[PDB]
Amino acid sequence: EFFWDVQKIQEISNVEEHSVVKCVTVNTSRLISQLNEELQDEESGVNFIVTQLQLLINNVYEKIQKSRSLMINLNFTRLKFSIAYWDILLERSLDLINGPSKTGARYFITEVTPVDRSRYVENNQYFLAFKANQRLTRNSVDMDEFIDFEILIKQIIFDLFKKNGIPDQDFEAILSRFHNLESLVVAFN
Amino acid sequence: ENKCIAVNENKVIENQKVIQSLCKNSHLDLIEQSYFGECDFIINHSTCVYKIQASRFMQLRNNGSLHYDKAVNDLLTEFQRVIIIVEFSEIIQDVDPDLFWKIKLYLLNSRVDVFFIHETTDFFIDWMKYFIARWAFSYANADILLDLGFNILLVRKIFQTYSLEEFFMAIIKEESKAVKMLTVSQMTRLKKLLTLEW
Repeated sequence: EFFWDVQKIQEISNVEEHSVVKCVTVNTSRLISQLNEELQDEESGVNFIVTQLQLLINNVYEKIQKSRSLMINLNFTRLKFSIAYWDILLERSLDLINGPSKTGARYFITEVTPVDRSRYVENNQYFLAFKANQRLTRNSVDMDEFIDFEILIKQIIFDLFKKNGIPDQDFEAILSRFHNLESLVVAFN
Repeated sequence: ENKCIAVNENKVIENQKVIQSLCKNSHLDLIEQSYFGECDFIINHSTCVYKIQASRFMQLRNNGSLHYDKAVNDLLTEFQRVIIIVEFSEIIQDVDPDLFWKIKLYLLNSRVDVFFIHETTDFFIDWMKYFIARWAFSYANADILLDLGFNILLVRKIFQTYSLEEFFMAIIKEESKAVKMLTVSQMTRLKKLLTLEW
């Protein structure tokens, strides 16, 4: 029992440098109809969608195996319910799933719009500027100017001397043999 | 077995309703930290929750960046997993349907989880209960690492395994168990501390 209509899948390039984004256009008219007619009560409908989401996720990930990090966009033709409920049902489905599809890829649900998403990624000024921003953030050193390393190093030195029982007379000779905390800590360990 | 998470001091006043509901769970332990970041909560040593507003995402800052660019980027510098929760109104949903996929592509990153929620507080509470059940952990010179910008949950996990000397030894010898607790910036910060000469 499979109520999803999987249509064309396309790779949207240049979204994020360290991930491959594949967009899967899915038709939901069959599943939406079954929700209105077959499962009138709410309780049965929630399990219906969750069990169907597990079918869709496994079948979509399966088509990509035989086809970085894999980001799979489940692009639904119609979202009758709010996307807030879809983000909940997608997490519930992934929690229930055991196997390669849950671990191998990341999934997010969007609604089909006439706007070309491959153009926005390559053209929009703010999208391009932020992708360049977060490319430099992994190695950011912006916080260091607020930190006073000299005060911290002085505290680590005194604690280390206090724990090893070193008297004040030995401070000059020890600090002249070892020039930074890296050498000082390994010397007393 | 009592799990523990942190709340940012700058964000306590807003998340007071969330805190009241979360703390009715007897097992949950809640500590408050004056963390510099914009995240509302810290789940474990390298996971945070940052709640943002969809209608604000495209607000132009004076320097040309978008409203949440700097805040999100600063969270990625310090956390290995950043959870972004986007509150959206029915007004902005009906007016701009394109915004919802633009945000998911804008924030698209292997270290960023993006979930849309309605504006009501119950949605954020139920997502927090889910985050606590899945990611939260169970549980001295803590001031040296706190002054390095480390979060309280991170300094808790460190001293679960190491003393402050042993943690430096492990970092000096580049032991992956100590290394894989920090981000890149946190590692280079700890190296700068251990390499500055007197």
